[PDB]
Amino acid sequence: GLEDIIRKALM
Amino acid sequence: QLNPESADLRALAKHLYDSYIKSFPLTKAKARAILTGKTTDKSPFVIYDMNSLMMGEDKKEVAIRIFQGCQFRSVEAVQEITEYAKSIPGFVNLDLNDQVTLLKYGVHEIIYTMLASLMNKDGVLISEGQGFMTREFLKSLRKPFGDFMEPKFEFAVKFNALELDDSDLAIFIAVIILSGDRPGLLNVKPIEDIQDNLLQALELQLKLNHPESSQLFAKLLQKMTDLRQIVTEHVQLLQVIKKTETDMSLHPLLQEIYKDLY
Ligand SMILES: *c1ccc([N+](=O)[O-])cc1C(=O)Nc1ccccc1
Repeated sequence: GLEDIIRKALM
Repeated sequence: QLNPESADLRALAKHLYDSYIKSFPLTKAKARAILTGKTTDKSPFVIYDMNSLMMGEDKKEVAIRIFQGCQFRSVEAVQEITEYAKSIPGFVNLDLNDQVTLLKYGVHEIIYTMLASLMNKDGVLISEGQGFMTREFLKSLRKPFGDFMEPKFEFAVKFNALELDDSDLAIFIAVIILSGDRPGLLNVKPIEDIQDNLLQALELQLKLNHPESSQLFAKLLQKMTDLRQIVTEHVQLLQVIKKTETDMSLHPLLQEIYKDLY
């Protein structure tokens, strides 16, 4: 869940 | 001493500070102004016991839902930290997987660094600065809740005694993010190359900003050691919770307050 949030924020 | 290389480090410090201010609306200076009673713009209500808790009404085991809630409320902080990391020269050129790994460990340590700004030896700001939950009231709560926050207060009092400002914290946080010892990192060298430059910028910043503190640079690096242990202590907390046989009911207002913590 956290990794997903970070990946989306890095877009 | 003032030469092209040092000017470049001052320019990096300024770049990071400017990005820090743009990324993080909750700065240390704002928090300390509230804690020292400087802001008369709706001063925070103090919650120090069960009675004042109820007077303060201005807000799937219990502990697990607390953690679910604080992790959800931390999404915005994670997004802010990620935005900040994009401003660190060289970060977005790293392998994407390593960027994710760096942030997935770094965000918790940065959240605790910023939580320290909201803390003094008496308690912690909550409800976006509208409330102040006392340290001893938190510590008095029934197990396992009473042990949740105390190690973070112990850290915060010592950390705050370093008297870092937001200029300092901007670089310190960048150093945290560029930690080359995170598990699962693919290409460690380009990370350490960035961190080494950030460490040079931090060394110079602390010399210029903290004449009173010999070994502040080392003392601050030791704090990175204390931040990791606070994060890893959450694994132990989860085991304590699962083995708790005693009642773990908690007042709904206390659950809501804990969801504002970390
Ligand atoms: C959220 C709210 C309160 C607490 N607490 O009082 O200990 C903890 C959390 C939480 O989930 N913290 C956390 C998450 C992930 C990694 C480290 C710490």
